[PDB]
Parts: sequence; structure tokens; C-alpha cells
Amino acid sequence: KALPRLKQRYREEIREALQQEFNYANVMQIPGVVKVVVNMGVGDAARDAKLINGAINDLALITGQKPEVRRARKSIAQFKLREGMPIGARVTLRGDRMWEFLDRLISIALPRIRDFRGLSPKQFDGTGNYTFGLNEQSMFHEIDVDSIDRPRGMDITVVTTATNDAEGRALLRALGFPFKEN
RNA sequence: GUUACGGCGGUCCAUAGCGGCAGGGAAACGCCCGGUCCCAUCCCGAACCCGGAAGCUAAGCCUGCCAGCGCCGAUGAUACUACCCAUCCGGGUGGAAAAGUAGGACACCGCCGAACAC
Ligand SMILES: [Mg+2]
Ligand SMILES: [Mg+2]
Ligand SMILES: [Mg+2]
Ligand SMILES: [Mg+2]
Ligand SMILES: [Mg+2]
Repeated sequence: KALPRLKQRYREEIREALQQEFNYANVMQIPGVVKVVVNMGVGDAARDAKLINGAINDLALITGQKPEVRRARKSIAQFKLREGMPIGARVTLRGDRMWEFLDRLISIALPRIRDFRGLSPKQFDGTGNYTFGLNEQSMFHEIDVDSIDRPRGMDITVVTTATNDAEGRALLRALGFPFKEN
């Protein structure tokens, strides 16, 4: 009785496109998207612990759910990092609100990147999951640019049931990701 | 009773493992569909849990076949050795490896339940 816009498009069009393109023997082999993970690595927090709270608020507004604070598992003197220090914030998106975040990202957030020339199509990890980084948080309309204290980037990974980069690239391409041509 | 069947066990727990090639879906085991309800996430119905049966044997699971990598492994011989001979080195009777070789091996056994036969 409901469906996120991008999910409907996937089930009705993209599945059929992939079956015609790669000619899978079984329908269970059709690649889909499992989860989207958004990670902010505030290494600076190892000294200025106030910074963690900004990264948390930004991710909460961007994704719509409370981040989980990730503690350092390993002391390292060069970074002034002690084990157990809160040094990262992560959000795991699944299901309906993963399809909504993806739709907002592809439609609104990515075209707002300053001097956006598309994403590199070579950022796949060999198993056909895609990761890309952002340097700032201003390209999200859920964050008030009037209120940001400091530019806070993040790493966004889309993980896929694709077995290889070619299949995963085709899926994201059909999903509307703006890839460069090389 | 017989089955490419589902469980629970066992073996001084790999001869049973890892891997490769091919195949299986009757009831089961599964992925799978969906969060109204018990319950759940240091975030996420992914997991755990609950309610379902549209799809699929592609994976898990199951069956057949490969000795490629692991694993098991003699016989004999040697090393070592207890006791006894032996003025220096050695030897006799008894026990006897490790390594290597021949080779074995792609497990085997018990209870219950399916489904079908009688
Ligand atoms: Mg059946
Ligand atoms: Mg689910
Ligand atoms: Mg198969
Ligand atoms: Mg012997
Ligand atoms: Mg031996």
C-alpha cells in the first residue's frame, strides 16, 4: 500500500534491465542493494571531544536515525589516540529509509556538490560494492547552512549483492548514480 | 520395507577436513514476503522475534564423481635403550622410534521422524 519512489523503480524497471543485460540463470541472482552505511571519522575528537556531538547531530539530520558512536579499538601515539575514545559515528540504513536516503542523495544532494563533475566509476571494492567520500555536509538540505560550525565530511558506502564490479556498476548506473566516463 | 529426505547423537573426533566437477526439491530443511501483535538494534525488523506462502533450488543443506592440497600410514631397516658380556673400541639378548616408502582415504555407526510402498 506504499513504496519509496526509487524502490518502485527498481522492482518495475531495473530488475528487468539487469536480467536482459547479464542474462542470469536464476532470478535469485539479480543484484540488489542491501544497506547503505554513512560513516564520519572525526579523528580530531581524540583531543577536542566536543566535535563528536556535531557529527552525531549532522548524521541524525542527514539520515533520519540516531548514529552509533564507534570507540577506538587500539591506542596509537602518533594520533594521540587512546583505546576507548569515541572517534567515529556510523549509521546503517536498511529497507524503506535506505531507499529514501538514496533517492534524496541521487536527486538533491549530489547535484548540490560544489563543482560536481560526477563520481568516479572505479571506486568498487572488487566485489561490486561502491564507496565514495564527501568533504562537506552543506549539500544536504536537511542541515541549515546558517548553523554549521565547521565543514564535516563523511564516507558513504553502498553495499550490493552483486558479485563483481561490472554488475554492481550497472545496477548503480540504472539507479541513477552520476558516473564519469573513462 | 526402500528412499538425491528432515532431526538428535557417537567416534581415544580429518581415513571424516579443504578444494574441484556435476546434479537434487514429494513431505521436510531453506533462502524468501511483510512488521499490526510478544519481542529486538550500544544505530539498523540485517540479526533476534512475531505474522505469512507470491517466488526460487541461485546459495545453505543433500547426493554422485575426482587423490590436487591437507590427513592417516605399515612391513623391513636404522637411531636410541634395559640388562648382560667386554682392560680403552665394541658386542649379545629383549624392547624399539622419528623421518621416509608401499599404500589407505572424498568417512562410518545408533535412535526418532517425514514421504511413499506393504
Ligand atoms: Mg516441495
Ligand atoms: Mg526482513
Ligand atoms: Mg545449484
Ligand atoms: Mg616399525
Ligand atoms: Mg612416521
